[PDB]
Amino acid sequence: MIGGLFIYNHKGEVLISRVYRRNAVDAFRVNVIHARQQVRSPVTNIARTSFFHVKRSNIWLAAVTKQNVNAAMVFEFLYKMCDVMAAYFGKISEENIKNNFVLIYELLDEILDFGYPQNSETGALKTFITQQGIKSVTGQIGWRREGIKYRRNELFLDVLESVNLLMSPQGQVLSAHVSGRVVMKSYLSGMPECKFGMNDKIVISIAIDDCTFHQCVRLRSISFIPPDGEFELMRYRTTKDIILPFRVIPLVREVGRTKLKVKVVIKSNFKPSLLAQKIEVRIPTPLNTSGVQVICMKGKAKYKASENAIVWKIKRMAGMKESQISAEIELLPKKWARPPISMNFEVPFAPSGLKVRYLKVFEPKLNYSDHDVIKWVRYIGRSGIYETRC
Amino acid sequence: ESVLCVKPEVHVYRIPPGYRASEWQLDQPSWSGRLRITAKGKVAYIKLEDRTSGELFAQAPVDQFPGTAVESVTDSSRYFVIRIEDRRAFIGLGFGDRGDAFDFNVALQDHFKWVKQQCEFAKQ
Amino acid sequence: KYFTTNKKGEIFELKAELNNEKKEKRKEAVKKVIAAMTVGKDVSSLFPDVVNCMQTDNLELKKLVYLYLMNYAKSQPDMAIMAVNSFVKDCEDPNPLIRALAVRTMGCIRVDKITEYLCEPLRKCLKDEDPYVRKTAAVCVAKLHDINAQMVEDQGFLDSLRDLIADSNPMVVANAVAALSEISESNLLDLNPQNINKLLTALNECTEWGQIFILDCLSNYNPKDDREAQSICERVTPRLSHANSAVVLSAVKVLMKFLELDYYNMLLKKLAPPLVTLLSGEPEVQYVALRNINLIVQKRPEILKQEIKVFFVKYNDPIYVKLEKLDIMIRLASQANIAQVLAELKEYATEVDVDFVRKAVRAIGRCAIKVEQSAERCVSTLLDLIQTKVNYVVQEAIVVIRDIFRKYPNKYESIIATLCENLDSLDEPDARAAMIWIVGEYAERIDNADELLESFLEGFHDESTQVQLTLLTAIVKLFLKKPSETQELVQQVLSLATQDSDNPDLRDRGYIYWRLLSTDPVTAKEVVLSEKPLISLIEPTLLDELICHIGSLASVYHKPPNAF
Amino acid sequence: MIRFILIQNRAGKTRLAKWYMQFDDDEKQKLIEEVHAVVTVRDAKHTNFVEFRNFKIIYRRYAGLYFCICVDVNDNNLAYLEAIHNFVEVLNEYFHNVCELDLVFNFYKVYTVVDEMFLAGEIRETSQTKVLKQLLMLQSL
Amino acid sequence: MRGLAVFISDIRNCKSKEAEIKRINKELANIRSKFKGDKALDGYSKKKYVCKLLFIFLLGHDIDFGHMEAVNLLSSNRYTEKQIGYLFISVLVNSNSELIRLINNAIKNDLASRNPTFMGLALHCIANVGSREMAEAFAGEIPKILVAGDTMDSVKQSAALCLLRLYRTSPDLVPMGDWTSRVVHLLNDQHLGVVTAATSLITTLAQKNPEEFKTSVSLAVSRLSRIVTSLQDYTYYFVPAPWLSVKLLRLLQCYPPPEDPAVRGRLTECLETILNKAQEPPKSKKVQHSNAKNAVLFEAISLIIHHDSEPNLLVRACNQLGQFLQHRETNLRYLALESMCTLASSEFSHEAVKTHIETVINALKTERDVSVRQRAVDLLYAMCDRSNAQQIVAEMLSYLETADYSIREEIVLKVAILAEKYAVDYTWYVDTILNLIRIAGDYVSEEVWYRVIQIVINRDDVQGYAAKTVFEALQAPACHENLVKVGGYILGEFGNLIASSPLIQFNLLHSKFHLCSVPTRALLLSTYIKFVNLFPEVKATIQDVLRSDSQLKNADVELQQRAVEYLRLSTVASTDILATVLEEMPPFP
Repeated sequence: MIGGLFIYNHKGEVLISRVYRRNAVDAFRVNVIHARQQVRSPVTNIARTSFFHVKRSNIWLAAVTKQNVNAAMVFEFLYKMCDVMAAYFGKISEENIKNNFVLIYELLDEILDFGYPQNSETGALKTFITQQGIKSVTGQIGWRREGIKYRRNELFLDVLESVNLLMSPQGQVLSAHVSGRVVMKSYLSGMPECKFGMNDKIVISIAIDDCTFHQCVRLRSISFIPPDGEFELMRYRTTKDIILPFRVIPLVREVGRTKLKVKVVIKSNFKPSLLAQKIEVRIPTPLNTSGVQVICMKGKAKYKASENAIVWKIKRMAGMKESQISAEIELLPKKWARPPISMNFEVPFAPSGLKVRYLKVFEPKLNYSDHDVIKWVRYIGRSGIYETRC
Repeated sequence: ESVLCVKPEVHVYRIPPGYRASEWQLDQPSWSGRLRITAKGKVAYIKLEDRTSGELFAQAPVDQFPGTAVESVTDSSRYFVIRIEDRRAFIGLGFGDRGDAFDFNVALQDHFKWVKQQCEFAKQ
Repeated sequence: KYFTTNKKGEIFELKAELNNEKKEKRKEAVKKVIAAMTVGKDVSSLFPDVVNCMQTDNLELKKLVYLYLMNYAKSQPDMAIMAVNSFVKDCEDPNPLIRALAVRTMGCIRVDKITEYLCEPLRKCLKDEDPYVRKTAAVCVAKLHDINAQMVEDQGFLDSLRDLIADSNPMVVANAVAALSEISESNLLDLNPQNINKLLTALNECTEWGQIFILDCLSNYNPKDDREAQSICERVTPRLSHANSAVVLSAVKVLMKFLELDYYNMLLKKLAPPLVTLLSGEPEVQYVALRNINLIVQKRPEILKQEIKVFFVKYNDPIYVKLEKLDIMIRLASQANIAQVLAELKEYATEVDVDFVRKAVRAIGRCAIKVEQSAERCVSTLLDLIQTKVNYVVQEAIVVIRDIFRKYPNKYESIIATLCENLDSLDEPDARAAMIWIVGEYAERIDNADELLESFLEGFHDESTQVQLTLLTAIVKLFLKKPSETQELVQQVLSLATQDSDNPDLRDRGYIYWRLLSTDPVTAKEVVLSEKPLISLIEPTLLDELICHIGSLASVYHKPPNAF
Repeated sequence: MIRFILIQNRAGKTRLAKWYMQFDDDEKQKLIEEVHAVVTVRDAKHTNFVEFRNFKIIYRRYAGLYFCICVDVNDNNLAYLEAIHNFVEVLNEYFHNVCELDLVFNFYKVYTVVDEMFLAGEIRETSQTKVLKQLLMLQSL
Repeated sequence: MRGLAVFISDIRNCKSKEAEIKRINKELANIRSKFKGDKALDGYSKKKYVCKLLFIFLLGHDIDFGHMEAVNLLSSNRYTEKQIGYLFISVLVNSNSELIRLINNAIKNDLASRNPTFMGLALHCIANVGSREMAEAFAGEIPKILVAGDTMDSVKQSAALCLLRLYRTSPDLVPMGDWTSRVVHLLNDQHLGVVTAATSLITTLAQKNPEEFKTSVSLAVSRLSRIVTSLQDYTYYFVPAPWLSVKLLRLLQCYPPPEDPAVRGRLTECLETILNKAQEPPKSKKVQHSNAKNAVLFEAISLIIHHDSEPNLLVRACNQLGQFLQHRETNLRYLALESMCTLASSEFSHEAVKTHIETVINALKTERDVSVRQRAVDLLYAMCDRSNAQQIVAEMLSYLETADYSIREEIVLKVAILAEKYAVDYTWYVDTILNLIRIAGDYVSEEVWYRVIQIVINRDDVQGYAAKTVFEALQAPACHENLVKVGGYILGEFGNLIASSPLIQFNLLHSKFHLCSVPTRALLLSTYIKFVNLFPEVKATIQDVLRSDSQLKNADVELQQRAVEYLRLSTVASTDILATVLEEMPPFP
């Protein structure tokens, strides 16, 4: 039955937990909330334990269980838990729950008793619950003109992203944020009305989770009217659950002060139907370098003496593969501080995890449909300061 | 009989008359409640019903979405003018969010997308 | 140590308020403790002072101590046993909320020492006159069992729970059947004249949750004859229209089991409307509703044969029900309604969801292979999708038309000219593996096939091995059809597959093709260029298991319950 | 150098947050959130040496309070680990068995103690005596 | 000031967050009405109003006023009002050029003062704000405060660190001059507290000016000689001045070994005495003594590694780090492993570190924490040369069978490199890789299988052993997916060296044939025809697979093209063509 209710916030911090017979707490945190590449089924069996969850306004309502529970009943209970909690709070939020930690403890011993859901009718609970809750015209579109009549209706929606990463050489992701934007060449005729939808990867020096819009955007579903042609729709930054496209392994073995053995292994952390292009890896050398023997079997690499960095230009790299480069650097004799091994690439997905789910287009007067509109997407991911500490 | 879309929070404004939005009252609705869009085959009905009991207030056959039975206001993308049958009469709907007036327009588009489409397979 | 001090700070301000005599400040002091537990503060020094607030008569005060005792009933059980001597005082007072509060709290304490303190106040609560107390005394028996108590005394308690099934208030029979179902994993005397007739008279009266546990118990019932199985199904079928996602699938779980039977054709017209209106609910309920339709339309296809229009995909659906309404749309695609599916699958291929368009285009291919009089429509959809010139559609339609050329040989060859105009837009390793086959086979007809494979050969490396094997097979098929003009390619690729390549799976295909063509090209036509056979669901042993588990989570994964 | 000193509760409400870099008002708020996303997780069997964002966190668990001193990578992390505990004992004998609420009701006197020991990103004073001979001279002034 | 405690008790005892902001903005409406209303606030009543503004700012709220009213407090004649004034304007850093002149008018009124509790408070306001507008006016007057001997010694600690902040913000604004030869002279001072801020100053300033402060080496070493070879004011649990003898020992790292041989005679015997106390019994069993004695040590080790001067110490510091690997505290294992990674690289200790190979492996297997564990793997890869390569690689594999899911990615990459770099002969290298694909073959690259097979194809006496090794590895019911490719090839090409019987090998591979990917199922179909050529009696049992409709009628094109052809080779009446077309393949280039 219901092994317990785990009300999680946006960050993955446990607001309210109940257990009815924890590794189940952070197995939901790592593998459902901070899930990187997985398509989100609402119920998932992760290591012999089932994880039901229902999101209501940036709140993860996990109902973690073990046995063979009636899965229709759990999901119908996780709604009935909200419709009680909506009658006491109004909107479910991180701010209303933290004001009402006491009330939710009286609900979760009244609406369920040892996992079994009970008589959760809100007219009946008011005799059994003593705690009370703590509550809290567009005249002319000035960014497109009248009578745009194109011969063919199109949307070229390309999501442009830049990836910034500083990774410790132990594989610990120290700093990771993606500063990306959504650009759409809009060749729609008439005066259309889009409803851009997307998944929940966007929150609506140090990088801050942020998202700004165009002036046409109106605000879970972005609804607008597109200006004529190209316009930067949505600019954002996000620092959580970044799909890192490449892992760089800096295996550096210094031998005294007369040699330097540098081995760098790239591992590609994306699926092999995708394919990354224009890979460049800059492996920095000491300042007193007198001559370098690069032996890499895949791609081209050469010692750039004016830059003091081994630039390893490999043209294309598919997903899930890996490459090596060896460089027995000779030195000419202070210890050498190690600047990071920077990497430059382009990937045909969005490494922030942003995926476009739907984009309808309605025009009221001179009618055409969504299925009349040839709609492109083109996810372009790119490195920025993509460093790995040597 | 299917249900195309059903939404609460619509507002009925009386019509002094075109059909510009600001020429109405716009301050207090003459009715409020839940919107239901039903489909009896080829004839689409809009159903203005109360949000508590289900009392049907007003109802309008459409049969032509670019036709005069549903006419969007030239000013804004959310306020509408509907031809209620009782007897032909003009009351004015007006919706809260744009997504509640986009999903109204799509639901009366996709039903008449289907009615024309079955007229194509009838010829085949 | 530091920062504990036992004399000031947050604790001594609370121990001054917990020992305040007026109960107006007591209630506001315990509320600050409970909010201090969730953040993680050490309030274990407050424990013998909160329990002094139980000596009271105010109802709002005892529920606040019990929440302080509930969180310590499960996290640190050896502390909650310090308060057990005031629990059994509260199993005897009036205002029988408190009767149900003490029995609920003692059930959560996982210490073996409560059993001589709980076994007697359960027996007064199972015969209490206010049936809110029996609603949680019946679930405490299932809480006493999970405590390590084999307990033949609790086998004296199961004598009371079977009496609780024939009670008067059906919120008691909601838990008494729910406890006797879960304690039956260690029973449930399904007497045909008395128990089943009393379970079903409970069923029309219970809560919307007790009508789940009764139907999850009748899924473990076996009829005596087929005359009984009709008179049970005539009382479950009124539970196919209730306002809960859960009750209906549990009433499908009984009906799909009790079709061991005229009425067998009558019941399938009654099982189809609620299984269709099971999809007007919220998005997570549909994902359970669709993956139980996905068993029913495999097990008994004649139920939802005529209702494919409801399973169409809306734009605003989440992706776990866009990929699942797509799958059930394939299994219901037949000769009559392939005109409505292919005109609908063309509509999903002009969307923007990349991993949904990539499956909506493949669903055209699973309609051409499934419905054999409709491949002209499935090809005419795919040759129109490539006219949209969308590079994630053309790179997927070129893989599907490969699977239509294989299923249906030498009928649809004429569109290869329409395909290969978009040769430059091929980038994916699966899409390029499909084009090299389409030039490889039918190279007797494509005149410049000797140049099309050579343009792939300059970048032979830095490709996937799926392409490198296929290009090795295609040039050899080009050799054995034209052994006069493309011989200069066969020295090339077969000294690229063997002399250069390091993959031995590519290398051993090279030398096997190399030793065929240097030995006997007459035999080599019989080996490489032989007429290939045509190409083409839960396995019914596993399927008949899952229909016993329709509503449950075993069906949602399509996995048997021994993998949980 | 020391880049910030951070006394924070287990709940996350900060008590001392002394900054030694130029961070914006929101950048100060996010770094605080990232510290107790790290320090609240790991227990006493782990090291006190978190490799935080670009530079180390040195923390100690004190009975519900975490004293996080955030340090460059090339500094002696075991020396600043006792600079935490040298700082706690100064708050001990100055607040006379310091409790948690003495950092709240006397927040301006904590800023004197941290400017007495940790000035400009660096350990100014090491002595517990010469602080409390100086710091108790300020109190009668 | 008891007006503050009434306020904070009202804020913390709010019922909600919204009840705070209703009370916060009620108090800000009170504070704004007192200041802008301008009824004369009699000193200390303004002090509690600014302090309420400072508490409201520390709760996260916004304060946009009261900066002018705190600059009133800087000209006060009491320390208590200057404390809140010099705290409100250093926490709420503003950009108003109206106010920065009014602040710097007030700081110069306190630096002109001779009071060390006002000069000691003004240098805190400069070194916390640290802006260029304060740096331009004070770059020349803070050094003359720091140098002139009439300054109280509790102000020289603050000015030396205020010049440290003024140098790190605006380095092109404090120039080296006649100020340099007195800061070096501060290392002979009577305090050990002035020396703590002096070696803080000389450490940063010699990063860019190394030669101007070369006279501090003979003063740091003679000052460290009296600390180590001894301070009742500065002992920290019986350790004499830990943070001084850390900062005084990090000043020495900014330099070469000292030019004067009387100082190397003094620096090395003072590095011997720090290294000698680490083996002595502990004067206290407290854990805050076991860090402060080892905090001086891990700079004394980090000094010796930085010099690389004398081999006697690098041997002893390495033998010192041997004890900290078997230590009950998690810090001293994690800091020993970071030190030995920098110690194993230099040429004087590289022989001495290899004697601790048995201790790190026991520290590899025992440790729960993965962050200390990954430092052990980085040490083993740094310790490895040819004289101990087979010792580590065999013990990294025997670790890898029970390893956690975290570190398993890192080891497989390092075992495959250490096997290829340090291959004694090819018979060993096939033996470990075969095991690496057996133990953790999911993380073994497809670049790594190829050198396994190309050594088995090229050489002769690793053909029988690698035929045994993959057959014993495939009999596990849950072997990894990549060995099914490696074993499915090697048993195909070299199956007649272990014939256990042919009917076992086909039934083993065909049991592995399903539940696998496309190229695994592809490569096994190339195996099933190699058995027909080598093993004439298994032929009837293979074609019953190759005629099934799970092979010939398969959906993906490569399995169909491979299963149809490898059906026709053994079915078309031909034995001399099959033995020809599937002859033993030539070796690789």
